[PDB]
Amino acid sequence: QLLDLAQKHFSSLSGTPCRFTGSEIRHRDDALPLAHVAIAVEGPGWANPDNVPLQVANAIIGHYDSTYGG
Amino acid sequence: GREFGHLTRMRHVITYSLSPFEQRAFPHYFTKGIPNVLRRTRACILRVAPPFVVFYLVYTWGTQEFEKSKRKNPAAYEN
Repeated sequence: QLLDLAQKHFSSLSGTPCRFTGSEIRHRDDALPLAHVAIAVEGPGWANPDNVPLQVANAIIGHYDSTYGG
Repeated sequence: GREFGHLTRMRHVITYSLSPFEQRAFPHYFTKGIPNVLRRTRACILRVAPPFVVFYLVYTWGTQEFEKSKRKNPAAYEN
């Protein structure tokens, strides 16, 4: 059903590897109550298998919030 | 007391940096360094050198005058 609907409606339709740079941006603003920090490294692409173990690695580091009961 | 975190209050200042492994340790060392050295030398040569030039003049005169003093005086041995 979806395929025939697409053929009905969507038939009338038309037929740069980025460079990771180690750097920093510091927006110093002492008026803000809390400091936000985000630190990253060059990761893999979507098709790279290494995405699977790396997520596991992140799962080991985990996440925390002040409202967590753990 | 004196630690990063409470030294001063600064707002709305954005700083951009680069990894030391992404940049050259000697960027334009001579193309821009040499003109900069000349600028710094020119700004200071008329405030540092003149006092030392006076010392050299005094040093030369003192050395010469001391030599002349030890030299024989012909008039003293006249008659």
